[PDB]
Amino acid sequence: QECTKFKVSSCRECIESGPGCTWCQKLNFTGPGDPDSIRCDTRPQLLMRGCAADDIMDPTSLAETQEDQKQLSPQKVTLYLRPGQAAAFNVTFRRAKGYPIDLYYLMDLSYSMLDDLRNVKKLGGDLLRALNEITESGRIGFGSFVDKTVLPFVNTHPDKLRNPCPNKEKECQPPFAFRHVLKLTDNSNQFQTEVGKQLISGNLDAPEGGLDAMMQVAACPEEIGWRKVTRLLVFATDDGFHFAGDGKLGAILTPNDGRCHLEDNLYKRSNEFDYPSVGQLAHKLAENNIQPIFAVTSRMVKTYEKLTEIIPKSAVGELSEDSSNVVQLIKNAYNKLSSRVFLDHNALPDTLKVTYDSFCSNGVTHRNQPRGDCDGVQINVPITFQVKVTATECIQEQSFVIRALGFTDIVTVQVLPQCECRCRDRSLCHGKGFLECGICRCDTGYIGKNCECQTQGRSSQELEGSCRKDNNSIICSGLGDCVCGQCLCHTSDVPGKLIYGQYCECDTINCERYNGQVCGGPGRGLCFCGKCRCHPGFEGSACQCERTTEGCLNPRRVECSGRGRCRCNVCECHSGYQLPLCQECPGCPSPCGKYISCAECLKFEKGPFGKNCSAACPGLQLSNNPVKGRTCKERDSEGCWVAYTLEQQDGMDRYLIYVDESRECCGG
Amino acid sequence: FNLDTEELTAFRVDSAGFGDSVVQYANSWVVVGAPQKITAADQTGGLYQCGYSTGACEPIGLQVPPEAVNMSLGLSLASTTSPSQLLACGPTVHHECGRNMYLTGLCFLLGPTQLTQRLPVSRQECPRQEQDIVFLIDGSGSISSRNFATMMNFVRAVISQFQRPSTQFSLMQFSNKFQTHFTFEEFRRSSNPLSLLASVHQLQGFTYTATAIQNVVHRLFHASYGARRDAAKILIVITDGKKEGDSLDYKDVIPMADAAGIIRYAIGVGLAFQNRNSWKELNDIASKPSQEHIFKVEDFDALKDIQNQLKEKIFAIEGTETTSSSSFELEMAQEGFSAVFTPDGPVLGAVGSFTWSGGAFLYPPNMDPTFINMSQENVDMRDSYLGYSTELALWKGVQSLVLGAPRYQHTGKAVIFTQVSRQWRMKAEVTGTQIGSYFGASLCSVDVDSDGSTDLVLIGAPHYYEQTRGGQVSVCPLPRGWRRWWCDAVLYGEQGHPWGRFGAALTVLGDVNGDKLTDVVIGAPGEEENRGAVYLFHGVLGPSISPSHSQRIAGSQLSSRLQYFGQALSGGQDLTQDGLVDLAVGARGQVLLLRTRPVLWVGVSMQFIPAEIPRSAFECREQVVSEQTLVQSNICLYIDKRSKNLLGSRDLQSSVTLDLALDPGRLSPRATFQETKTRSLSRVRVLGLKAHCENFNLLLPSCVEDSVTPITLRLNFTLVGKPLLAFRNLRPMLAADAQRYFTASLPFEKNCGADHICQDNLGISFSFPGLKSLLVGSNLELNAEVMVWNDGEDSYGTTITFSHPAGLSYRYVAEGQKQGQLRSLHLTCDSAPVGSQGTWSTSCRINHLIFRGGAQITFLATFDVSPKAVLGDRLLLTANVSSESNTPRTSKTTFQLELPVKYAVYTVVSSHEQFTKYLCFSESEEKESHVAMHRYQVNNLGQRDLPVSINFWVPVELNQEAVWMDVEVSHPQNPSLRCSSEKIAPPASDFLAHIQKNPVLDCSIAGCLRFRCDVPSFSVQEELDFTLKGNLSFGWVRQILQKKVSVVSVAEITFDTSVYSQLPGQEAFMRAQTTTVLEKYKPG
Ligand SMILES: *[C@@H]1O[C@H](CO)[C@@H](O[C@@H]2O[C@H](CO)[C@@H](O[C@@H]3O[C@H](CO[C@H]4O[C@H](CO)[C@@H](O)[C@H](O[C@H]5O[C@H](CO)[C@@H](O)[C@H](O)[C@@H]5O)[C@@H]4O)[C@@H](O)[C@H](O[C@H]4O[C@H](CO)[C@@H](O)[C@H](O)[C@@H]4O[C@H]4O[C@H](CO)[C@@H](O)[C@H](O)[C@@H]4O)[C@@H]3O)[C@H](O)[C@H]2NC(C)=O)[C@H](O)[C@H]1NC(C)=O
Ligand SMILES: *[C@@H]1O[C@H](CO)[C@@H](O[C@@H]2O[C@H](CO)[C@@H](O[C@@H]3O[C@H](CO)[C@@H](O)[C@H](O)[C@@H]3O)[C@H](O)[C@H]2NC(C)=O)[C@H](O)[C@H]1NC(C)=O
Ligand SMILES: *[C@@H]1O[C@H](CO)[C@@H](O[C@@H]2O[C@H](CO)[C@@H](O)[C@H](O)[C@H]2NC(C)=O)[C@H](O)[C@H]1NC(C)=O
Ligand SMILES: *[C@@H]1O[C@H](CO)[C@@H](O[C@@H]2O[C@H](CO)[C@@H](O)[C@H](O)[C@H]2NC(C)=O)[C@H](O)[C@H]1NC(C)=O
Ligand SMILES: *[C@@H]1O[C@H](CO)[C@@H](O[C@@H]2O[C@H](CO)[C@@H](O)[C@H](O)[C@H]2NC(C)=O)[C@H](O)[C@H]1NC(C)=O
Ligand SMILES: *[C@@H]1O[C@H](CO)[C@@H](O[C@@H]2O[C@H](CO)[C@@H](O)[C@H](O)[C@H]2NC(C)=O)[C@H](O)[C@H]1NC(C)=O
Ligand SMILES: *[C@@H]1O[C@H](CO)[C@@H](O)[C@H](O)[C@H]1NC(C)=O
Ligand SMILES: [Ca+2]
Ligand SMILES: [Ca+2]
Ligand SMILES: [Ca+2]
Ligand SMILES: [Ca+2]
Ligand SMILES: [Ca+2]
Ligand SMILES: [Cl-]
Ligand SMILES: [Mg+2]
Ligand SMILES: [Mg+2]
Ligand code: NA
Repeated sequence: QECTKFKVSSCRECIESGPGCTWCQKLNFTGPGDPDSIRCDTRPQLLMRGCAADDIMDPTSLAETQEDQKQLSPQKVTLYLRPGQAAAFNVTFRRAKGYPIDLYYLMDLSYSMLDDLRNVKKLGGDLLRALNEITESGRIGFGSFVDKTVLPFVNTHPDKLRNPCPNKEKECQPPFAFRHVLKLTDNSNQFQTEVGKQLISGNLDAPEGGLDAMMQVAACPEEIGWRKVTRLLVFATDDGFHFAGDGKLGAILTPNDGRCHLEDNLYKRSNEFDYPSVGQLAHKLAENNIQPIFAVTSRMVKTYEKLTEIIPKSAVGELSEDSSNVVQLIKNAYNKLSSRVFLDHNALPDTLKVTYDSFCSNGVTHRNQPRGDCDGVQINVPITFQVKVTATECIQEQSFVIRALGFTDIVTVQVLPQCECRCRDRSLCHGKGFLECGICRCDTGYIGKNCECQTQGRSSQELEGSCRKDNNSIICSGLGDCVCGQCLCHTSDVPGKLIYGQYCECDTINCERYNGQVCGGPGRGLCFCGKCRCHPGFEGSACQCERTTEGCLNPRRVECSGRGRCRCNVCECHSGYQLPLCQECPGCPSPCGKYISCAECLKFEKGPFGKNCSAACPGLQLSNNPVKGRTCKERDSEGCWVAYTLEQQDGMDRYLIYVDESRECCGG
Repeated sequence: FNLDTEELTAFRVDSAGFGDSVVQYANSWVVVGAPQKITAADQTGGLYQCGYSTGACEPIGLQVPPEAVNMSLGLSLASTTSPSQLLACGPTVHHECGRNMYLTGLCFLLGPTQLTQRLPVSRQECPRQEQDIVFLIDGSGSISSRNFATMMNFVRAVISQFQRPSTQFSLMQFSNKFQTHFTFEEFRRSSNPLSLLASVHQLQGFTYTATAIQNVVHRLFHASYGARRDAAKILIVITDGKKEGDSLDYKDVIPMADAAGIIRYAIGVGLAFQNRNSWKELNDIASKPSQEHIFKVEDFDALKDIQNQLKEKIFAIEGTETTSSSSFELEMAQEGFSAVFTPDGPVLGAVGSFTWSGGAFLYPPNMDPTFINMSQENVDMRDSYLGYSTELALWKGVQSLVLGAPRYQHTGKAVIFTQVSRQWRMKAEVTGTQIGSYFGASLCSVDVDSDGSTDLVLIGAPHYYEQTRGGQVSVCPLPRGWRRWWCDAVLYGEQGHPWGRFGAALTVLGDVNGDKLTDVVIGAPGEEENRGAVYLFHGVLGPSISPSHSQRIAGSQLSSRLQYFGQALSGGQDLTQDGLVDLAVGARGQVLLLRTRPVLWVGVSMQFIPAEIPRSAFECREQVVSEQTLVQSNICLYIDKRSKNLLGSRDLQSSVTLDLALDPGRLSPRATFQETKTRSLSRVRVLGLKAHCENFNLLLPSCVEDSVTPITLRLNFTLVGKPLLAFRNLRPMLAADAQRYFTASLPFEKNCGADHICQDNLGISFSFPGLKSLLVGSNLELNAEVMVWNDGEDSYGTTITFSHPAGLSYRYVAEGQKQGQLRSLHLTCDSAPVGSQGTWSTSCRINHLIFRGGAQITFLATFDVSPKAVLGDRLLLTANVSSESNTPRTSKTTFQLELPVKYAVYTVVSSHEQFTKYLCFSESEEKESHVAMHRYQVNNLGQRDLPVSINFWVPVELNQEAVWMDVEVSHPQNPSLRCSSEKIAPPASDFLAHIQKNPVLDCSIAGCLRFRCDVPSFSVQEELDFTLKGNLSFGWVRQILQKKVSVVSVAEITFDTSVYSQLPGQEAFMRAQTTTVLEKYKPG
């Protein structure tokens, strides 16, 4: 294929040079004048010069699989990695019909949840029914939260502390951060009676300390009573949430320690710690394999939906204002969790690059992704991820785990390096050096293919002819010393600079510069004699371009609207649409004039575009209600003025048109 | 890199919360807050000032009001050096109003030349209950002089005991005659209310007490008399308790008073209390419970003791509109949560204002405080914590205020405010990307080039979460012109700290490396499991902050006891008396004062005597090892200090270690030092500032193998600055990015003929393939076809040197070894500044190659053109050619070429959506006309400001008959402009023939009116709006013989074509037209 010639003295040095580099071990494959540099080259240029097909040494990346759990297979893989060459193996995911499920229900007791808390009797049976419908063997339990009991979060006046509700209701409860009411239990009647027992509380500001409660639940698996089964946390609220930083208003500067603070089933020291960070909560949830379900009112759905990007295994469901639809919510939310499967890996070194190819039953295929992603995953219908692992170096003894997010089941991957030849005689090499893999490897001080010379010695004439590239060149490029016919390159003491090549004509610092570094620095790629060889995940002449397209797409995954294609994470927008995502074009002409016939077609069913219509107006969608686009008024087929509006949509010249039914004539 | 981590100052105080907030003050102290320290009974928070000489901390004494409960004083600090001032705030003041607990704030303004004052100047008020109080006083004949006088003194007392306009009063004296001395309306309008009581005289007469009460109840408590509906109604009857002559009794009038909700006090005069008849009378008048509403006329404290009342406020908690509750306004404002000094006065952030929508109060000296926030219409701003952070920006001379709102939509955002007229209004906004990231938790204005104007605003998002690292700082440069504010780049700390809280604290340190570019410091108190760290970032031209930090300081690096190192920052002042700026860093229970070290720069010049090795030196007439040749080496070091404000002795002692190497990396070195008899030598000397030179003798062997490549001498050094004894052993250090390896070359004479010194002529020439001119902004690169030739003897080490202004820069492009010959030429280049300042030189050196006789070489040199290039109208590129052998030169063959330069701009004019589309007129309206408008808008969509002229072409006549009457061009928005008119007669032709082709009246056949509106400066993203408004007549249409005709106006943009070029391909958009259609009709 392709081979950069970096170090050619050895076989391993040849293999390390590039993945397309191969080695010839045939003795006396070299001509009398030919160097040993021709021993290392690609396969098309090796066999062609007369090298045998059998004695060509070409290590190749290999994946060993031992399959001999149920969901995630294979359960163990050992990789043999060659630098630059990718090894690939398949991981299979089969969604089971049923798992045991622990359902913990975090209940908001703030005064704003008054009407949701009038349904507590029904809530007991509903939550039980929801769990029974998604599980054959499940446990249930719950806890309650309001907010931190300091100002401004809570009115700390003695009177308001015993009755925080704004109205005068006898059945009220003093504010509290978080209370663990019932440990996960199989007792149904205990759950029902304890849930209905709960009273309404209240506090001052709208967002609540729910993140506090969720952090404590995730940090106390003992007191909550989690099993090693599927863990579900249902979070129900009508408003937003405090997070880290907000505590400063109550003079609270000490970070959440992610540790369990439960005294008598209470978060007593809540006024001593700040609210948890969102990332702080996300980590603790994934660490204990807890999939939270956010049961929020319609008002708060779009907000909590933003969380699912930080917390991969979570789901949002729209909660009725009375918390009556909780069952239908939980089942849909659980199915949403289970119908999507993520395949990720833990910590890697800089020398290991892993990407996934997702093959879904969904009818969608993803390739070259940092994480396995399949939506619409069905029960008993197996999906297969293809894992491609590449090493940039000859690596040490390492092992990492590939895991399906939301499940304790793992895939253990052992990583073994494949850099050597295992090829496929003494006193040969006419001196000191010992023969190795088709050539003599000389000792220190001695050098030559048959070790017939020494660096310090005669170094005569006529052999200096092979030290010149051509008649106009300086001997050994002036960057090396001619010894025994070959070139021994000079050693420059500069960070990263090495001179190599048959005539010492190549170096490692002369290439294109990105940012301020050559080839984008050691992060993006390395430089080899004029050309930049990029690391996996990078490409370009200066390794300036990045492969991912996440920077080109909008949150709705539109990919530079429909008016630009992505290159190097920069949307290349045709026409006059501007950056970043090509939504708007400020200096475009007005579209109004040319859609008058289409406007007359859609609304009034006449003009040149009657029966013509759907075929003649592909990019126009009609709205019988006013739209938020640009105003237009033109003369139709019979001369009357037709008013209409154009709201542009994603794509090439596609608009949402609203036409007024009232035309304007001089009649009328 | 020059932050001192060894010699250091650490302040420790036992007080709770010490180090939570720090600030440098008056170039003397580090002021440190300890918000959680209990200083007294129901008081928290303490201040400390910390000195460098003393190395200890002393508390700052402040008279704290008893009204200020648990302020958490020192939670936020601020200072300025205009006049040296300190601001220390306690934003958690607990204020008890009724059974509600309020959370306000209190700040203290300190200064050496001023007395300590407080902000806000007034104590927070509790909601007072409105009460309409009516005095009804007995002026009957039974009341006698002093008794009446005492009654009036009672009135004077009570009125003085109640605040306005919470309480307001009304006075009616009664007898058998009634007189209302003042009503609630009159009282409300009074400057001095107590002046109304001076005129009151007794009426004598009888005593109609019952009827008087009825009169009062029926009249004085009406809105027409100035009474308030929501106010508590109070009636104070002052009588001697003997009612004589009244045809009414209290049984008749009091039930009505009770139904009206009127609280009634019976104040007794004289014998009123002892007599049984009088006592019952007082009981009937007074409300229940009776004894609580009856008092002596002598008791002036009677009422006050009962009420100085508050109206209880029911809060709309958790956004609940129901429960008949009022909404949050300034109750939970927490004034002083953040603070900054501005030229017009100090600014205090108020996070809790209006359902935590936030904002900030400006407190101008000797004026009414103004409140800065988002408009009421912005409901989304609720619970956004605007004013969590506060920073001052200066766009030029304009005073701008930046407020952070880290909770806005759970993602956070920052808003800039400026003053228009006397009103504070939003100018720009910028929003965070990740939810929970707390975008806008910290702000920092940076003046990178130190011109006095803010170039850039750093915005902290401490809780930004990536899987590997945590915390993020956005670099948000203040937008030029009408451009939108957005974040140009982002800054990160080192990886491995997912909750490192990078960006929790920001500060400007000043220029520490002497590149005249302001540098900043970002704190990361959560790194290494809450041990903390601090980052130093350099400033960069074209104002941005460097992506990578110059220095990182971990808390663990300094001490094992450090926690939350970097939670608070403050730099820019010199507190160690050395002239260099110092940084104050906060930590848990500690505050550290780090100092910056003086930076040195070392220049190197190396030359040989002789400059080239004579051919006599190397020639083997045998005795193969023979007398060596001598070459003298002159090495000069130049040491100047980069830190210019360093106080002390002018000379800085420094220990310099030299390492010399002859032909390094070579098997056989072709020279040796006479001193060491090898190719290596070392010198250790102590040098002062500026120049120092030394000579080294080189020995060249009698015979050598390689006489082609020049002998190289490599010098590299280390520098350890001697400690300044005056500043606690402060050590000068070399710049981190300084070049340490220097190389001189010693060339050999070349042998051409027999004893014939080589002579090479070298010529250079280059053209610009493809373009005759350069359009800056549209041409991002410039290719030159460069040809060099040698018509003589061979030249070794041939070099080509380009010279050009700053806007241009050489770019190595790589596409080679394709099938065929891309193998030909190899080059090595580097770019460096040359001249006084402003010009640059890139020298490309051709090695591997012996440049032989007659042969010539050509290649493609590519230069990058900056879209912000300052080239002017002409660009000059010069190319010098030279070789290893230094010929006498000055033989010209130094080529230069100048190139025409224009500047790319993008301007567009367009027809607005809102204009007169058509006019319908009947056959009998020939005499009539109607108003018609044509609107255009002009936009600058380019990257460059420029002067423009907009021309308008309006048809006003057809064959001397009026078409468009009294056309006036208006620009209501942005009006400071001009518009000149020029009548234009049309080129004559058959107008009927022209109309017949297409029913259009344009400037070709009609008399036109040409408007010219000059714009001195058309800013980027600026939108101009013009309107052509006049009366459109129907009479002229009669000549045309068409039922409908189109009237067309034309707008066109023009500018200096010699200096500017419209963005290629967009020339068409510099012209626009609008059409009004006249259409006739009969009845159907
Ligand atoms: C940024 O800060 C600004 C302030 O600088 C905030 O804007 C303020 O918001 C408050 C409360 O939302 C407003 O107070 C209310 O004022 C009502 C009367 O308005 C008139 O007086 C004020 C006095 O300053 C003037 O400013 C007003 O100016 C008007 O003209 C301008 C210019 O055109 C307009 O833009 C304004 O919109 C105004 O129209 C007026 O002259 C008053 O009725 C109201 O009183 C009720 O609410 C308070 C609690 O807040 C109770 O104590 C009180 O008793 C009333 O509540 C009872 O009655 C209602 C009746 O329905 C019941 O529903 C209740 O339950 C309860 O029983 C209040 O005092 C203030 O006017 C306004 N100022 C401005 C300049 O807009 C912004 O909100 C803030 N930004 C954000 C994003 O919040
Ligand atoms: C201002 O801050 C001080 C210092 O924190 C507050 O003092 C504290 O006052 C509360 C009053 O409720 C004390 O709480 C009490 O504690 C005992 C046992 O802990 C409990 O049984 C009682 O029922 C009561 O809740 C608290 O001990 C006390 N702290 C100290 C250190 O003395 C003060 O209350 C604050 N002022 C306001 C107006 O909030
Ligand atoms: C892992 O599974 C995928 C399934 O797609 C394999 O890719 C297929 O390879 C076969 C031949 O081996 C082709 O006929 C298919 O068209 C491929 N599928 C796709 C979608 O490209 C892949 O080879 C498997 N890898 C291993 C190591 O077993
Ligand atoms: C809809 O039908 C109309 C006519 O029935 C088509 O428009 C014609 O396009 C041809 C193109 O060569 C012109 O020569 C005609 O003059 C047009 N007709 C009219 C009435 O103007 C149109 O192409 C059809 N559209 C589709 C999608 O089939
Ligand atoms: C001049 O440069 C040489 C080469 O880098 C320096 O010597 C090296 O010192 C480093 C540590 O500082 C060692 O790791 C290398 O092995 C050394 N190289 C050699 C060839 O010994 C030398 O210190 C420099 N001298 C000065 C004064 O800066
Ligand atoms: C310019 O046109 C306006 C109409 O836009 C004229 O205003 C009308 O004047 C007549 C008087 O002859 C009134 O009867 C109409 O009611 C007016 N219309 C409106 C909308 O106000 C105006 O008179 C014209 N100006 C001139 C100089 O003729
Ligand atoms: C000409 O090029 C030489 C390069 O050797 C440079 O030193 C010199 O300054 C140049 N002269 C001008 C005028 O740029
Ligand atoms: Ca709350
Ligand atoms: Ca609800
Ligand atoms: Ca500036
Ligand atoms: Ca600097
Ligand atoms: Ca200092
Ligand atoms: Cl009387
Ligand atoms: Mg609530
Ligand atoms: Mg009397
Ligand atoms: Na509030």
